Amino acid sequence: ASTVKEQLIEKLIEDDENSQCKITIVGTGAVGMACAISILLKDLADELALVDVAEDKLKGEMMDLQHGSLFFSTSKITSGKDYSVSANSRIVIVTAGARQQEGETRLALVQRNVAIMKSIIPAIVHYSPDCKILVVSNPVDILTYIVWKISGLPVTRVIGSGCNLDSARFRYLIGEKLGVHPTSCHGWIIGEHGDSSVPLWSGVNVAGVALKTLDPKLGTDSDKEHWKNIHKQVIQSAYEIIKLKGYTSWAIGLSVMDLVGSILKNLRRVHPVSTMVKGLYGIKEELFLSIPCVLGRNGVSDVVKINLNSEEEALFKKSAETLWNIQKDLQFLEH
Amino acid sequence: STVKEQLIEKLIEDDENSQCKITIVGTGAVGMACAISILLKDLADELALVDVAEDKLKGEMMDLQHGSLFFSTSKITSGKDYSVSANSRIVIVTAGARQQERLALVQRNVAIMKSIIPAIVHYSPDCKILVVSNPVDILTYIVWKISGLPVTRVIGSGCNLDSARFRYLIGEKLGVHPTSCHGWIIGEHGDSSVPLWSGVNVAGVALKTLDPKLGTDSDKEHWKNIHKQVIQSAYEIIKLKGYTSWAIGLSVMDLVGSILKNLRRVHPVSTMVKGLYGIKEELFLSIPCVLGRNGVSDVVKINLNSEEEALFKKSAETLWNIQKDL
Amino acid sequence: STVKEQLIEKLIEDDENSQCKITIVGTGAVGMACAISILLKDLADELALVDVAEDKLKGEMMDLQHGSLFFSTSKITSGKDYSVSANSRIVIVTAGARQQERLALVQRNVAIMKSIIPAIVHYSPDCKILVVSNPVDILTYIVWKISGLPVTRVIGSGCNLDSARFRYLIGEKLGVHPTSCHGWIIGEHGDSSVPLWSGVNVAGVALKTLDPKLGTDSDKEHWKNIHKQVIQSAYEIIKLKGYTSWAIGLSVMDLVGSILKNLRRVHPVSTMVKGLYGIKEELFLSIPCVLGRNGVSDVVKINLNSEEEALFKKSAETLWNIQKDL
Amino acid sequence: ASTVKEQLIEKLIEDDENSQCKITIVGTGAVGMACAISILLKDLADELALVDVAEDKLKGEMMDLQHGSLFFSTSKITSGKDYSVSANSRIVIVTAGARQQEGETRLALVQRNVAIMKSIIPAIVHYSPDCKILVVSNPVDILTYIVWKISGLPVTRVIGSGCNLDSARFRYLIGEKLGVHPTSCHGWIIGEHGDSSVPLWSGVNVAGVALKTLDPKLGTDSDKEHWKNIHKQVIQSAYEIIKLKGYTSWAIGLSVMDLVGSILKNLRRVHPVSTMVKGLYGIKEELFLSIPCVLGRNGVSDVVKINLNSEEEALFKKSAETLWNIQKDLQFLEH
Ligand SMILES: NC(=O)c1ccc[n+]([C@@H]2O[C@H](COP(=O)([O-])OP(=O)(O)OC[C@H]3O[C@@H](n4cnc5c(N)ncnc54)[C@H](O)[C@@H]3O)[C@@H](O)[C@H]2O)c1
Ligand SMILES: NC(=O)c1ccc[n+]([C@@H]2O[C@H](COP(=O)([O-])OP(=O)(O)OC[C@H]3O[C@@H](n4cnc5c(N)ncnc54)[C@H](O)[C@@H]3O)[C@@H](O)[C@H]2O)c1
Ligand SMILES: NC(=O)c1ccc[n+]([C@@H]2O[C@H](COP(=O)([O-])OP(=O)(O)OC[C@H]3O[C@@H](n4cnc5c(N)ncnc54)[C@H](O)[C@@H]3O)[C@@H](O)[C@H]2O)c1
Ligand SMILES: NC(=O)c1ccc[n+]([C@@H]2O[C@H](COP(=O)([O-])OP(=O)(O)OC[C@H]3O[C@@H](n4cnc5c(N)ncnc54)[C@H](O)[C@@H]3O)[C@@H](O)[C@H]2O)c1
Ligand SMILES: CCNC(=O)C(=O)O
Ligand SMILES: CCNC(=O)C(=O)O
Ligand SMILES: CCNC(=O)C(=O)O
Ligand SMILES: CCNC(=O)C(=O)O
Repeated sequence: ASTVKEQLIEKLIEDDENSQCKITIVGTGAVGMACAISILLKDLADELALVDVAEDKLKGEMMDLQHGSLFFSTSKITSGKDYSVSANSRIVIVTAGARQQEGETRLALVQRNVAIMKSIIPAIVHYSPDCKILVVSNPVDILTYIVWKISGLPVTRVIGSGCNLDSARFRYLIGEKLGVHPTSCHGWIIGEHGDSSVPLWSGVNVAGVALKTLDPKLGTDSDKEHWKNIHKQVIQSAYEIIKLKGYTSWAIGLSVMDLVGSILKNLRRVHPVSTMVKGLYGIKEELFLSIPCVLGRNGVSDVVKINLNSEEEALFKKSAETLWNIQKDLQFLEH
Repeated sequence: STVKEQLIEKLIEDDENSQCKITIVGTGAVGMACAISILLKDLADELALVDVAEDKLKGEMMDLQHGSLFFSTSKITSGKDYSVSANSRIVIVTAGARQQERLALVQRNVAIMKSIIPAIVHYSPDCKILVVSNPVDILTYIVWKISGLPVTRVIGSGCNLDSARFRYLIGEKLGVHPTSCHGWIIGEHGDSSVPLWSGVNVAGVALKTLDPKLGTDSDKEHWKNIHKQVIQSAYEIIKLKGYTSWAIGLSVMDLVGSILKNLRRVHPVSTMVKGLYGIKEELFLSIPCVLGRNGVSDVVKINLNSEEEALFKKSAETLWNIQKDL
Repeated sequence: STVKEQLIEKLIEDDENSQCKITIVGTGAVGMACAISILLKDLADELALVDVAEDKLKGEMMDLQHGSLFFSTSKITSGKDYSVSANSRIVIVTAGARQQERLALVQRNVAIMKSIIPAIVHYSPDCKILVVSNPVDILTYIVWKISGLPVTRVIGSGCNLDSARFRYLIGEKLGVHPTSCHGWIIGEHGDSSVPLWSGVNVAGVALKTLDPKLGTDSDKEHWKNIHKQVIQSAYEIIKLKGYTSWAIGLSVMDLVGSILKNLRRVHPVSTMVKGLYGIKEELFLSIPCVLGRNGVSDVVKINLNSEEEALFKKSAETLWNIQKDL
Repeated sequence: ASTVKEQLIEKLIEDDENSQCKITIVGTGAVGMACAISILLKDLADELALVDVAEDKLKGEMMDLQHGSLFFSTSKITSGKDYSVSANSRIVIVTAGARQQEGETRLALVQRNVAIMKSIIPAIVHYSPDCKILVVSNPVDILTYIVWKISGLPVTRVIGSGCNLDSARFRYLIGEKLGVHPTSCHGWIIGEHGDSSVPLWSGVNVAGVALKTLDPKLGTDSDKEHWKNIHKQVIQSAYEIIKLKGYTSWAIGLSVMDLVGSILKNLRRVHPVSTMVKGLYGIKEELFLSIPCVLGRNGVSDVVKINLNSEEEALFKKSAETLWNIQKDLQFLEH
């Protein structure tokens, strides 16, 4: 009855601070905050927690987000170097690490980001046992495997951002060619995210009309329309953005926001994300690559068995062998 | 081997543990107004509908499900048995007969609460119950005593809608969006609602500061008719259209959002006010409460002035004497 | 001096040039289902309602305006005179009697179009007209000839809703969200709709690839009953609830979004198909069109197979012979 | 009948490329793209055009946004150094320039950003004559004046982002103190954006309850609750974010997104933005400061006459004199 808060507000219950739709982002770099602002403007999280080892930059990014509290609906934004703020997250998004491509890349950086996951995954899983881990850092297909091993979590709950973006890039350029919104051009990229992704031209379609129906040479070099160069631009428009601005952040953030929605809302949408493919498309080793997956509140609940044709399945398996030896290429350093 | 078997390899058994479920009880005008508003704001992972009119309930539910491709709610269910309402975070009660705040009809809707509230709480023990049916301040009290739940988790839609009307009419008079015109209606949802001209303001400027007879009959601008309209707009609508659906659906959707997202926003909703403004009995009336994931976590203590407190305490007793008649 | 005069200094005269206005004609079940769906997706700066039922029209409009504080549309207006519909970018026609695709009732709704479409186009010369009333493929043609507008700017809601049902039922059978199950219904909105099992697919996998008798009576899985349901779901709903409102409102809101935001998405909507699939006369039927800020800017040329083309051309003639009867 | 597009799509009309809700952002730095991603995830624009003089960074930021096309609804994203892409914008957002505070700041940077506006405003106004210009670059109250003079546009159509963010910061910290969502704490900052802003404690309230009603010493030093230090933190939490992360981007972007919504949707909401205040609160010179303004499709249609008390009006007028001489401090360099 002396202070303003006491005079104006009668507390009836002690407020809960155990959110029930909570998101932690680990790594508040370009990709991390792109994820953050996108998750915030779509109101996909009750509480958003941020983790990083740059204690100063982490505190600054969090305050900047907080000062926008009036303009979105996430009611609690927190941060800290100790993973206790991670506690009881529905989804933990891992964005930490150096910037690099996949497949053909220097092991020093591949191993550096592997070291980062060894540091964080044990804690992340301790404080959020029932969470799904959504791996974004690159090489994404390899770190998702690494995380899954360290975490000891079910394979269904450890997911790589994979080719969700690749397919979005794919659908954007198809749309430009045809003059149609990407939401209406349908086309799938699978396998490795980045340099050696596999386009499945058999399925590229509009309104159910296979495009290779209209152009039997779609995706071959013989094609006089040069549709295959779309796939090469899918791959290299990424490289080009890095050249021109130095990194990629905006589209991946939207891609993560796409996946986070499907998981939390339990939509059971199909997305090309990285899951473990042993026992699928003739794969007999334990490795992670992108295939079409049904995504729900429990992570990957089902997967789609696209019947790959001989050319597609060959590249898929080649890429699978690539990652396999690189997964083997970290084990031999961790003697 | 089926298409599904050949197309889709099951990896885990999909859960029916909806982490953000909502049930609406009574799929009438107000019920499905709430339903569609909740659906287009993606505030629920699962939406369950319950009614005694089996045929209407199934038609409503199917009509909603056919629109699944245009919203994000993944599961819509219906049923006369309250098992389908299990594990809702919020149950919105809109069942009843169209009414106001004669007693034959008040008991008619009290009969309904006595038969639904037990099964509702049984299947969703941690839920919040948002009472919309009228008399809302009465039935919220009835529902609370039936449920045996904490007082902070039974909430009447109350004067959220009253205040939304109050601000719309203040906005038209001033030429400003209702969001930027602030004003409060508390007490009864209905004919004895209490306007707080004390705090009616734009940009922090108390309006009565600029016209000190604001809200009196003396007033030359006659702002007190905006309150008369707050009350008579509802009656007018009911004469012209037959009922009220859209605004109250929106008001419910507003409250549901503060609760589920635990925003801790202040809304004028019906809670039990024993201990405030010299209220000595157990009755529910709208006052400014802080809404979060547990319902009312805090209430605001507005120091009602000479005349405001009078009608609030009158508004209060009107109800208390309607309640005691069993 | 008033509160407004003392509070607010006018700097310019506020314009009534709504740059994103929408009119709904016919504030019935379907009319106001469209209305609330448009309002909660913030697709219109101004929403205008027109009807012959003055009293209902004013009650509906007021009930919407009282919710102004919960959505972003700044102005809601009504009126029996079509002047209030002036300068809409889209006019959605939902007026008429509940019907199907007897002729006494078809002429009944044609009587309506003849009396509204002239005033509509007069006041909104650059608008798109989205026809929802049934028979939709018929009335879209009627409206087009009355309006004198380009064919690309008169559009029937058509089989957007049909296809949304098609995908919902394919999704329940497979356990996948309707957005990820792709399938197309074209031709008549109603009983003679044509399913294109050719292109029904998930993740690009043609479903008939996995079960080559997909969509036949021979089929052991009996997928052809999902199409029967697409048609009979509507009838079922009408028997149980009395009418259909929510899904079609959502489908209209989907189309309105592609148009206003000029997204160039492909929807199966009713356009005039003279020249395609050997259609020789002027009739409207649903096929995949690209929707943008001018309505239909492009149409997709699906090479209908042996049997599909047959029923589409049959579906087509059914209508042409209903039209010629004045 | 040979190519896929010809075979699959029959063009009936030539597609329009004259958007009718278009936004140009000038300056694709931290603030510019924060604005961009926020405008995109709220679907406030049919078309979004980007302008900058860093041709490479501009091209990269635009492609990155484009690759997310599948996840939002803005159907055309464009960029270019030539202001023809600005053409027929409803709103042009100016985010270009060096980073600096207001009032007490080095003239070399104030003049540098003044030079930038001289370069762009003539073109911007040539290609979008009926547009509103929303000025974000700092010092914001001075550049908004500068822009308005150069543009020759009506005063109602040239708006500074001003204290919309300041008030959001203000409402966020009030909310923390009281444990209430900022949307429900109401409190206004006006005048200079940044170092010398004026808090109006007379109006700070919850549910219509003035807080100084409950604490007559609210906002004085004598206050045992030290509510005034909230205002000092409003001011210096900005400084602190710059120290910790190097700049501010996220909250201002959300603040601009707030204002863009009110303008395009013609909401007629009241926001504290910078308009020209000559003839208001005793001001007799031509200068720009933030007061509560009604914002609609035509810019500032009305303004609110808060009756400032003697202490408030004194600081408002002092700050007004500050900007006045600095507006005079650029004229004497532009001999
Ligand atoms: N999957 C995709 O499609 C995709 C797309 C773009 C980028 N990425 C990638 O993911 C990463 C992010 O790129 P950025 O541009 O955001 O990087 P960035 O340099 O901007 O910073 C990311 C953060 O990682 C943090 N970090 C390092 N060790 C940590 C630890 N032990 N705990 C917590 N945080 C730690 C750093 O402090 C740093 O702030 C890169 O590997 C990049 O290649 C992937
Ligand atoms: N608080 C407010 O601001 C506000 C505003 C408007 C209306 N309302 C009111 O709330 C209610 C809704 O009115 P309506 O317009 O929806 O009426 P309505 O007749 O259209 O439908 C209400 C439904 O309740 C159902 N019902 C009755 N007993 C039931 C039971 N035991 N279990 C399940 N369902 C049952 C009926 O089958 C009916 O469909 C009325 O009491 C009305 O006065 C309140
Ligand atoms: N295309 C589809 O997918 C689809 C789906 C469902 C229903 N519909 C249909 O569209 C219409 C809507 O049905 P409802 O359920 O809305 O019926 P309803 O009776 O509830 O209301 C329709 C309104 O039209 C009005 N009206 C009649 N003549 C008018 C005129 N000259 N000017 C203005 N208003 C006029 C009436 O006053 C009435 O309120 C029906 O024809 C129905 O069959 C189409
Ligand atoms: N009003 C507020 O509340 C507020 C808040 C934060 C920052 N800001 C400010 O606004 C600016 C943006 O800060 P940043 O962090 O985004 O800067 P930044 O360094 O990230 O880059 C902004 C862009 O300005 C561009 N530019 C320079 N000359 C140009 C010209 N002639 N035409 C087009 N573009 C040109 C540059 O190329 C640069 O990319 C700074 O002045 C900063 O202080 C204001
Ligand atoms: C740097 C690795 N990431 C990419 O190449 C991408 O943006 O897809
Ligand atoms: C049934 C009574 N309802 C009302 O008065 C209202 O809609 O506010
Ligand atoms: C009035 C007929 N309507 C329908 O069949 C439908 O709703 O699809
Ligand atoms: C650098 C100038 N801008 C600020 O201080 C702010 O973020 O308000």
